[PDB]
Amino acid sequence: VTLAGNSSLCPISGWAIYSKDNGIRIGSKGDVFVIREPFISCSHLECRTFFLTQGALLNDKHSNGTVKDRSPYRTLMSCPVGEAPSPYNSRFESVAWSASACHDGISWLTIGISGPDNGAVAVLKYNGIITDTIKSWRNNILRTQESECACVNGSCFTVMTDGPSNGQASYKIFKIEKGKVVKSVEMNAPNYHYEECSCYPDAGDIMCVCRDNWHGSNRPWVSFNQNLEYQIGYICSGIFGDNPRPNDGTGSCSPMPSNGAYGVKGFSFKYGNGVWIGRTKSTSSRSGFEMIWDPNGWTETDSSFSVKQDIVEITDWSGYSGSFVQHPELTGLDCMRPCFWVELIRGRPKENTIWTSGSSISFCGVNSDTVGWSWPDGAELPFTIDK
Amino acid sequence: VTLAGNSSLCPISGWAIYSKDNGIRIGSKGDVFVIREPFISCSHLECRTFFLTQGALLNDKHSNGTVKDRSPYRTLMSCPVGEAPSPYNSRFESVAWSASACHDGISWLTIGISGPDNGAVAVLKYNGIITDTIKSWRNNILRTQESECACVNGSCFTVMTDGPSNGQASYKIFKIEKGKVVKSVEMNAPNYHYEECSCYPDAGDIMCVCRDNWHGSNRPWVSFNQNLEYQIGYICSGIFGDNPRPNDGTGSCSPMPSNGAYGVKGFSFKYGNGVWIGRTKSTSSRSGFEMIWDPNGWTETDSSFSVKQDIVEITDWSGYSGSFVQHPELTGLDCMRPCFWVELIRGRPKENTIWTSGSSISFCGVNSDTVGWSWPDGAELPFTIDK
Amino acid sequence: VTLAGNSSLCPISGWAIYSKDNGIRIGSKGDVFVIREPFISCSHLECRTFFLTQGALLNDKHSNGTVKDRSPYRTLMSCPVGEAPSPYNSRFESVAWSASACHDGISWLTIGISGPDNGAVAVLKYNGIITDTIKSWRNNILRTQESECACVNGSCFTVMTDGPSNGQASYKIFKIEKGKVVKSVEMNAPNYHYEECSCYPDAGDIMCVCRDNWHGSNRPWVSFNQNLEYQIGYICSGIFGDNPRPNDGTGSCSPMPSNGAYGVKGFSFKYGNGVWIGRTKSTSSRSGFEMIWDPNGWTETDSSFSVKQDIVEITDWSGYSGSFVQHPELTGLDCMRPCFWVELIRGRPKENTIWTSGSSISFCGVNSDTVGWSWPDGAELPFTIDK
Amino acid sequence: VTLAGNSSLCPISGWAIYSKDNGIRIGSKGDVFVIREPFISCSHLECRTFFLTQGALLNDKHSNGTVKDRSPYRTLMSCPVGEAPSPYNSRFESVAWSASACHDGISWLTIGISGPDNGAVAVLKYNGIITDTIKSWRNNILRTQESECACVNGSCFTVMTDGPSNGQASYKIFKIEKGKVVKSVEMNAPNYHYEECSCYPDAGDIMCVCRDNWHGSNRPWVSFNQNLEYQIGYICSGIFGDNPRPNDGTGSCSPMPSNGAYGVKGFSFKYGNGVWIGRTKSTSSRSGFEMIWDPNGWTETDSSFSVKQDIVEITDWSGYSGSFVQHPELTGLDCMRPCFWVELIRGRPKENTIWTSGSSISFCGVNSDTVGWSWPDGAELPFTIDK
Ligand SMILES: *[C@@H]1O[C@H](CO)[C@@H](O)[C@H](O)[C@H]1NC(C)=O
Ligand SMILES: *[C@@H]1O[C@H](CO)[C@@H](O)[C@H](O)[C@H]1NC(C)=O
Ligand SMILES: *[C@@H]1O[C@H](CO)[C@@H](O)[C@H](O)[C@H]1NC(C)=O
Ligand SMILES: *[C@@H]1O[C@H](CO)[C@@H](O)[C@H](O)[C@H]1NC(C)=O
Ligand SMILES: *[C@@H]1O[C@H](CO)[C@@H](O)[C@H](O)[C@H]1NC(C)=O
Ligand SMILES: *[C@@H]1O[C@H](CO)[C@@H](O)[C@H](O)[C@H]1NC(C)=O
Ligand SMILES: *[C@@H]1O[C@H](CO)[C@@H](O)[C@H](O)[C@H]1NC(C)=O
Ligand SMILES: *[C@@H]1O[C@H](CO)[C@@H](O)[C@H](O)[C@H]1NC(C)=O
Ligand SMILES: *[C@@H]1O[C@H](CO)[C@@H](O)[C@H](O)[C@H]1NC(C)=O
Ligand SMILES: *[C@@H]1O[C@H](CO)[C@@H](O)[C@H](O)[C@H]1NC(C)=O
Ligand SMILES: *[C@@H]1O[C@H](CO)[C@@H](O)[C@H](O)[C@H]1NC(C)=O
Ligand SMILES: *[C@@H]1O[C@H](CO)[C@@H](O)[C@H](O)[C@H]1NC(C)=O
Ligand SMILES: [Ca+2]
Ligand SMILES: [Ca+2]
Ligand SMILES: [Ca+2]
Ligand SMILES: [Ca+2]
Ligand SMILES: [Ca+2]
Ligand SMILES: [Ca+2]
Ligand SMILES: [Ca+2]
Ligand SMILES: [Ca+2]
Repeated sequence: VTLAGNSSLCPISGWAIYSKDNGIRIGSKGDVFVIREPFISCSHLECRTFFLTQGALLNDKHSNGTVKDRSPYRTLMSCPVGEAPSPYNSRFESVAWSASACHDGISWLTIGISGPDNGAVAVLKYNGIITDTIKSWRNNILRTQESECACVNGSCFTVMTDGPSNGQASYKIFKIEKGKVVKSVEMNAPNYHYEECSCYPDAGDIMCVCRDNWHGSNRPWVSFNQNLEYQIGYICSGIFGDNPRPNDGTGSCSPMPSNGAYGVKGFSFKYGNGVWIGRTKSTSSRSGFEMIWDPNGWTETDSSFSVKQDIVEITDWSGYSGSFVQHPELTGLDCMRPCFWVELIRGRPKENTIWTSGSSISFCGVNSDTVGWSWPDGAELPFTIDK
Repeated sequence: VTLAGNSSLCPISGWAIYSKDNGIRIGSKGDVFVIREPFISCSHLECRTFFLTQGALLNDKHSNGTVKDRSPYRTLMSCPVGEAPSPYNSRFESVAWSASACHDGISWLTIGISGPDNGAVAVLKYNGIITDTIKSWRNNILRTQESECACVNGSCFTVMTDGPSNGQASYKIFKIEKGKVVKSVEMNAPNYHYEECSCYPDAGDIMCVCRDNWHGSNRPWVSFNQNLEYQIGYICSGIFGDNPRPNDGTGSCSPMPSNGAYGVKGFSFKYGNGVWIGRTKSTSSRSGFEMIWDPNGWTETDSSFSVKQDIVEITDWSGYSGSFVQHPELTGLDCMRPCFWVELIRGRPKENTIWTSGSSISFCGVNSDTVGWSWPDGAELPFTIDK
Repeated sequence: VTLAGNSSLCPISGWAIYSKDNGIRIGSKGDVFVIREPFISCSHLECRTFFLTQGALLNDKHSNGTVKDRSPYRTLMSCPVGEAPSPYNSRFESVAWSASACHDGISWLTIGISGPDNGAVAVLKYNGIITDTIKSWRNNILRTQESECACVNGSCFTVMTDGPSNGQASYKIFKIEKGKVVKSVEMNAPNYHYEECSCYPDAGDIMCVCRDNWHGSNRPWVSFNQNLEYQIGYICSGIFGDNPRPNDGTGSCSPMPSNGAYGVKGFSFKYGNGVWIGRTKSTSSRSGFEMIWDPNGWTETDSSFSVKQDIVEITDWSGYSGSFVQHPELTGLDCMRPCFWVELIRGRPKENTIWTSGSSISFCGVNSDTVGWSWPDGAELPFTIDK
Repeated sequence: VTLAGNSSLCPISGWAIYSKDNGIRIGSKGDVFVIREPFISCSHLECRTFFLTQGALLNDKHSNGTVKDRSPYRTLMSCPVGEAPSPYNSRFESVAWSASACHDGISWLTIGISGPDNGAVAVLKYNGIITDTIKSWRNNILRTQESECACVNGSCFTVMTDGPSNGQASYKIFKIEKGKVVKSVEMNAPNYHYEECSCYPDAGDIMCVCRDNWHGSNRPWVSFNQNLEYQIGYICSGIFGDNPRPNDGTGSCSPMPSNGAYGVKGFSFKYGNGVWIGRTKSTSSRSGFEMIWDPNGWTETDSSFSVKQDIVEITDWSGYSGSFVQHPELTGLDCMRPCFWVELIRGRPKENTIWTSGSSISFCGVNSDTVGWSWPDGAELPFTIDK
C-alpha cells in the first residue's frame, strides 16, 4: 500500500548522528567512484544513498577534471546508506547530469536530465521502465532538485527551473502518479529565484526551501496542496542562511541584496512560527556547519536565537545539504521524523589537485539528550596521481 | 506463466536513452573483463546484459591478442544492465565462442557453440541444466545470432548458419520448447546470404533482419509463423544499411552488388510499409550512428526520408548493433515496445594497442519528446600495458 | 517469536574449532579494513561478526597510527562469520568508538558511543531506526561491553561504566525492550572495578565476568535476575585469570593486589562450583592461550586443576576474548551451548610497523572427542608501506 | 523432502562440456585465492564448487610454498559453479586440510579434518551447526575422500583411512543421519589399499572407486547397501587406470604390481559388465586426459576397447579428477545423470615458480552428438612475484 503522509512533524530538541561512510579515506587504495551531489531517500523498508558519477575511479588518470559538469558520461546510481560507493556494490539508476528520486510505497521513481544545453530532456522511470519525458520549454539549461522528491497519498511532487542563473527565470511544479505527469502549473513570481529546492511533506501539504542565486542572501520558500495552489515568500529571520552572506543583523521578507549573488543548496524546517536553520560557519567560503533554533524566525526580523549545535568545525570543508523524512509506515511512530545530510567537498578549486569529490554524513532528530562535536572528512591530500 | 506475445509494436516517434556502463574508463584501474559482442535481453521481471569474454582482465598481460576469436577460453556470462562487467558481479552461463539466449517467462534458455572448426557442437541449457545438443551438418564454422532469440507462447526460435562466408551456405530455422528441439527446416534461398540475424516477434509471427557478407550492401530479411513457413527478400529502400556501402541512390530488392563484400551486424523495424533504419554515419569505416525513418522504405526504391536522429558523432568509433523488445507482462502496456543497443569498439586494428574491447549503450522508443546528441565511449588510449 | 532463554548450559568436555578468517594474510594484497575488538553474535538463523574500523584499509598511508582510539572516523560494521572484512561484503551498523549488539529473536539491536570525552552519547538502534539515547552521567570516558549483550524473553541487558580507569568509578545495569530503556539501577560496589563485561544467560538469569583495571589480577563477576537484583564478588580460585598476574598460588575472593593494576578483557563459565577459565600463557605479555577446568574454582582457593587444552602457543600473539551462546531455537537441542572467540593482535607496540590490527578464531564446546593444537595468525611482517 | 535415490544411471554415449572458470588467467591481476583439490556437488536447486585454500592470494608474497600441506591456515570454502574463487564471492564452510560435503535434500553437510598428525579430529557440521566429531583411531594421518559424499533416502555415506601410506592401513565406512554418526564398520581387506574414494549411488546402493598407493597400478572398488554389507575387488580390465602405470597389456583382478607404488585420485562408472575409464594420456607424468569405453572391462582381462574421447592434449598439465551426479529431483528426468570434473595444476614441482594452484573443468554425460577437443588451462608462467 501507499504512504499516507497525513501526519505532522513531531517535536525535537536535538540531532543524533546516523551515518558516515568515509569515502575518500577508503578510496585512497580501494576502488571508489568519483561522486558529487549525494542524497538519501527512504522507502517503507530501507534507506539508500543516491549520487552522480562521471565514470571515473578515484586516484586514476581519468579523474582529470577537464570534463565539463554537463558531460555525456555522468550517471545516477545508488548504494545502501553508510557504504563507500564502489562499482562492486552499486545499482544503476539512470543517465543524467541532474536528478532526483522518491519512493511512493510501491516502487522507486527516478528523474534524470541529459542532453545539450538548449535541448535537455528529462526521462522518468518507474520501477526501471521508462514511462514519460519532459523537454525544456525556454531553451536554457533544465535543472531539478538534486534531492528527494515528496510523495503524499501515491502522488509525488517536484519543482523544475529553466532560464538564466543570474536573472529572471521560469518555474514549474509537477504532479506525478505512477511515472506519468498528471498536472503542472508555472509559478508567477517576479523578483524571485528558485534553484535546487528541498521539499518535505507536512500535514498533507508540501513545503520547499530553495536557493536564490540572483540577488539573495536569505532563502525563499513555496508551499502548495495536492491541487497545486501555491504561496511564496522569503524567510523573515535575521539569521541569514545562504553563503556568501553579510553579518547577522536586521533581516527582511523581501529579497536581501547584500552579498546576494551565488549561494549553496540548503534546507530548513518550520514549526509554527519558529524555524531550524542549517548553515555554514564561515560567511565567505564553505567551511563548517551548525544548527540554529530561532523561536520566532519564520515571521520576525530580529537576530536573536535560543539553541546552537555544532556539526563541523570552522577549519574544515563542507558543501551542499538537504532534508529527508522517515514515514510512520517505516519507523512505527505516529509522526513524521525529520532528518538531514551534509556533503564534504575535497579537491579543486580550494586545493591543489586535479580532481574533486565528496563524502557524506547524516543526522536524525530526536527528543532525548544529544551532544555537539565535529565529524570532518579526514583525508590527507594530495594523492599519488597528483604528484 | 508464459509470455503470450500476440500483440503488435506500438507507435513511436523517437528514442530515449536507457543505459550506459562506462566499461573501459572504469577498467583502466579496476578489474573489468575484456569482452566483445554484448547484448541485452529481458525477462518478465528484469533485464540483463550478456557478453563473451576470453578469460582476461583489462590492462593485463594475458589481454595480448595473439589469441584466435575461436579459442578454448571464451565463455558466456551476464551482469545486470548498466554495470561494468567484472568477475565479482557476473554470473556464469556457458562455454562458447558464439551464443544467444532468451527467456520464455519461466526460465532462461542459453545456446553456446564450442569445438573445432569442422566439428563444432552447440549445447542447449534450460535453467542451468544441459538438455540437448546440435552438431554441425556441413563441417565448416557453425555460427548463430549473437543476440536474443524470440519467444512466442512458450516456444523460442533461432537461426543458424554453416558454410563459407564468401559464397553459398546452408541455413536452418529451429523451434525449441523447454530446451528440446522440436522442429527444424532448412531455407531454400539461392543467391542469398544470412549471418547474425536479429529477430523480434510481432503479431504472433517472427521477423529477422540479417547481414549479407557475400555480395550485398543492403540487408536481407526472413519472416515465418509458428509452423515454420517462411518468406524471403531484401529491403527495397534506397537508404543502404550495411557497411561498407555505396552512396545513397536508387535502391533494389535483390542483392545490391556495389561494395558488398563485408559488413556489420545490424537491425531494422517494420511499420506497415515504412521502416526504421539504424546505420553508421561513415560509408567505409565503423564511425558514428544514426536512426532514419523512411515512410515507404520496405517496398519502394526512392532515397527520400523524413526524420533523422543522431546517436554518435562521425569522429567516434562504433560497431555491432541489434534489437530487443519488452513484453506487456513486464511493462504493463498493451504494446510490444521496441528497443536497441550499440557496441563501441576500442583498440586494434584501428588503434595502436595490443588488445581490443567494447562497451555498450542502449535506447528505448517512446512517443513523447526526445533529443539528439552524442554519447561516445570516452576512454583515453593507450593504456599502461601498451607502453 | 522471541528467544525464551529459560534453559541451562549443557555439559561439555572440550572445545572444537569453529571459524578462522585469515584477515591479515589476505589483506597483504586485497582490500581489507583495519579493525580491532571483533566479536560474534548469533540470531535464530545465522551468526555474524562485528568489528570497529577507523576508515582505513590495510597497507595504505591512511593506516598510519597517529589517529587516537576515540576518533571521529571509527564505525561499527558486520560481515558473515569466517570472512575477511572488506568494504565489498560488509554492512554498516552505527558510528561509534565503543559498542555492543544482540538479537532478541525479531530484530538486531546495536549500541554505539561517540562524542567528546566529557559528553559522550550512546545511540540505540533497533532494526536500523534510532530509538533512544543515553548521555554520560559523570563527564568522563563512557564505555560499554565490546561484546554481545544478553537477551531473555524479549528483554536485553547490558552494563556500562563511567569514571576513572585507575580508581573508583560508577556502574549501571540497563534493561532494554524494543530499543527503549525501561529500567536501570546503579551498582553499589566499594573497592570493585568493572570494565568490558562479557555476559551470558543461564536458567533465566544473567551472569557477567569483567576486567579489574585498578588493583586486581583476578576477575570480578555480577549476576542478576530480570528485575535487576544483583550479587557481587570475585572468582575465588587460585588460578589467576587476568594479565599481568603473579604466579599461581593461594587465591582470594576479594581483590588480589599483586600485579593488579591493568588487565585484558576475558571470560569464564560457571558449572555448579567448577569453572572454565580462559587465559593467556605468558604472565607479563599477551602471548598464547589455554583453557583450564578447576572443579572447585568458583568458591575454593587452592590451585589444582584437572584438564588443560592448548589454543595458541606461547611464542605467538593474542589479545581480547569473550563469550557467546547458541540458543535452542537455532541449534535444535534442549540446552544453551557455550562458545568463545579470541583476537590476535599484530603491529605496534610490540612490533616495528606504523599500524595495528587483529584477526579472530572461535571455538564451540562439545561432548565428544577433541584435540589441542596451535592456530596462530601467520602473517609475515613488516608490510610494504612500512619500508 | 529428501532425495530418494532409488534410480539407475541412464545410458549415455558421450560427454558434453559444462563449466570452465579460468582461475589463474584472471588471478594474474585480480584477487583470487590459491586453491587445490576442487570438487563439485549439487543440491536439489543448484550446484556449487568447494575447494581448500591456505589463506593466500595469487601473486602475493604469502603464496610462497614453504607452508606444509597440513598447516593451521587452510580452510574449506565454496562459490557458485563456473566462477573464479575470490574473497568477495565465496562462503566459509569449515577449517580443514582434508574434507568432503554432500546435500541430503534439506541442508548441507560438511566434514573437515584439522589438528596434529597423531591426533587429527574431524568436525561434522549440519546446516552450519557443529553436531559431532570423530577422532583418529590409529594415531597416524587421518584422511577422507576429497570429493562429494553420497546420500540415499536421508542417509549419507563416506569412507575414511588412517595408517601408513606405503603399507597396510585401517579402513572404515560411516553412515550419517542429520549430522550424527549412526553406524560404522571397518573393512577387512588384507593386501588392499584405499585412498581418496569417489562414490556415487546407483539403484539404492553405493559404489566407490579409490586409489591404491602401495603396490597397485589399477584401481580398487567397494560396494555396500544401506546396512553396510560390503564387497571388495579390483577392476579386471587391461586398460590400466592409475598413474604411473605400465603399458597396456593383460590385466588382472588382484593388485597389479608393476609401477604400482603411487597414484592419483580418479573415478569410473559401471554399466553391467562395461566400464567408463578416465585416465591421463601420459604413463609417467600428469599430462592429458581421455575417456575410454570397454564393453567388458569390469570382469575381463583383455585390452581392447570401443570408443575414446579426448579432453586435454598430452602436452598440457592435468591432475585429480572425480565424479558427481544430478538427482531426478533436480534435473526432472527419470535417471541418475553422471558427470565428472578435472583439476589442472600449474606451478611447482614441474615448473619454476614459488607457488602451486589449480583450476577446473567439468563435463556431463548425454545421449546426443558430441565432439572431442582440448580445453587446457592457458596461463603464461612465470608471474611477477617470481621474478
Ligand atoms: C492519517 O491517515 C491514517 C491512515 O489513513 C490514519 O490512520 C490516521 O489516524 C490519520 N490521522 C492523522 C494522524 O492525521
Ligand atoms: C590533465 O590534463 C591536462 C591537459 O588537459 C594535462 O596536461 C595534465 O597532464 C593532465 N594530468 C594528468 C595526470 O593526466
Ligand atoms: C487518497 O487516496 C485515496 C485513493 O485514491 C482517495 O480515495 C482519497 O480521496 C485520497 N485523499 C485522501 C487524502 O484521503
Ligand atoms: C492476446 O491474447 C490474450 C488472451 O486472450 C488477450 O487477452 C490479449 O488481449 C490478446 N492481445 C491482442 C492485442 O491480440
Ligand atoms: C604480445 O605478444 C607478442 C607475440 O608473442 C609478444 O612479442 C609481445 O611481447 C607481447 N606483448 C606483451 C605486452 O606481452
Ligand atoms: C498457446 O499455447 C498453448 C499450449 O499449446 C495452447 O493451448 C494455446 O491454445 C496457445 N494459444 C494460441 C492462441 O495459440
Ligand atoms: C522453557 O519455557 C518453555 C515455555 O516458554 C517450556 O516449554 C520449556 O519446557 C522450558 N524449558 C526449560 C528447560 O525450562
Ligand atoms: C606517519 O606519521 C608520522 C607523524 O605525522 C609521520 O612523521 C610519518 O612520516 C608517517 N609515516 C608515513 C608512512 O606516512
Ligand atoms: C515472557 O514474557 C511475556 C510478555 O511478553 C509474558 O507474558 C510471559 O509470561 C513471560 N514468560 C515468563 C515465563 O516469564
Ligand atoms: C523410486 O521410489 C519412488 C517412491 O519413493 C517411486 O515413486 C519411484 O517410481 C521409484 N523409482 C524407481 C525408478 O524405482
Ligand atoms: C620463499 O621462501 C624462501 C625460504 O624462506 C625464501 O628464501 C625466499 O626468499 C622466499 N621468496 C619470496 C618471494 O619471499
Ligand atoms: C525411506 O526412508 C523412510 C524413513 O526411514 C522410510 O519410511 C521409507 O520406508 C524408506 N523407503 C524405502 C523404500 O526404503
Ligand atoms: Ca544568494
Ligand atoms: Ca528571533
Ligand atoms: Ca555487405
Ligand atoms: Ca523513401
Ligand atoms: Ca588487573
Ligand atoms: Ca581447585
Ligand atoms: Ca598405484
Ligand atoms: Ca575389453
